[PDB]
Amino acid sequence: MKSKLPKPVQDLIKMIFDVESMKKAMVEYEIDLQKMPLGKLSKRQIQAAYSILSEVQQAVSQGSSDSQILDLSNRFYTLIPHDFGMKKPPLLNNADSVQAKAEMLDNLLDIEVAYSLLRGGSSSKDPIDVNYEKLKTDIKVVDRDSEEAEIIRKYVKNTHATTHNAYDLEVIDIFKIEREGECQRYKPFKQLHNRRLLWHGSRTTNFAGILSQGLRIAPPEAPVTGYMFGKGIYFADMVSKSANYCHTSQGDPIGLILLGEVALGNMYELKHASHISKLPKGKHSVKGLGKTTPDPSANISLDGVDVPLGTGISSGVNDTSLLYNEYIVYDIAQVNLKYLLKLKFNFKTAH
Ligand SMILES: Oc1nc(-c2ccc(C(F)(F)F)cc2)nc2c1CSCC2
Repeated sequence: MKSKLPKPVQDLIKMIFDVESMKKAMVEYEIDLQKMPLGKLSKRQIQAAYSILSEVQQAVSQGSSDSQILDLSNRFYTLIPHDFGMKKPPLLNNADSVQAKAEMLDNLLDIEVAYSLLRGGSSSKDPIDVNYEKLKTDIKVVDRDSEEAEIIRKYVKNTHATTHNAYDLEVIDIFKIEREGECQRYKPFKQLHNRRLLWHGSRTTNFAGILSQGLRIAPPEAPVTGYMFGKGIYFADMVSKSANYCHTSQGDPIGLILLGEVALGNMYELKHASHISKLPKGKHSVKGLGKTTPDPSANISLDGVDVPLGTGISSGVNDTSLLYNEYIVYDIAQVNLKYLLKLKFNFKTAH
């Protein structure tokens, strides 16, 4: 039965559930699709690989022998078979190598979730309607000329800096999203002070799982050292910072970005990386202090939530490894997803 969903909603389902995009990502990661096809991927496979990366991180830091490190590296590549052609598999003997593999396993996890979702379940109704229902998310189109659309376009326009200006962002569609059960889950944290409407950028191959299971934290098996501020949910107050996580190109210039209401409370303000396991007593989030911050005078309050749509101005900071701020929560319930944007990247050089 022909779908009654708006074309921009239909086209979003087609995007996030594309199997060719999924396989394209695995190939980019240099995974052997003969030994490890899409359907062979398991949660237990990725969790076991995470455990080996933590074993590697421990081995390196506890002064293990090169043979022990190589054996561990070989175990990883046995579990997630890669195809390097003439090249040899990169030795997982340093922290950078494990951060690369942790990032990959993060992205593979959502690909497993998308494909398992897509292949699972049940006829006589459009497969787009079937797949919209699987997301357990109400996806509404926000009108181009609405007040909220004007606020979101101002947020994108003003929070787009010159350092990242190797592209221009063009907002194609704005979706008002609400995941089944997320409001009730967030209610205890709706109480907390310092709630902000922040950005979360991710690969398009990650949004089926993001809409289905929400924004998650890396599992306990994952190395805490494989993430800058530990295993939490990362956000940005400047669209350009998050837009760099959209993994777009000349070939595919369309990305997906999120606007989430994040209950931050007391922020553990830091200038340099910290591998947070447990947050300090009295703190509810981390604020990675950046050199540039949106103008605090220009802050707006859409639905009681602070929208830091201020134009990029310099902050006090001074001794920091961050150009732009970042916010991190360590409870998946501290996030309430509000909007999903479909962005066009108009790539061009600028000096
Ligand atoms: O907006 C952002 N998104 C992500 C982000 C992208 C992909 C993934 C995943 F590993 F693929 F699940 C996780 C987090 N990270 C950051 C920011 C803005 S603050 C800097 C870090």
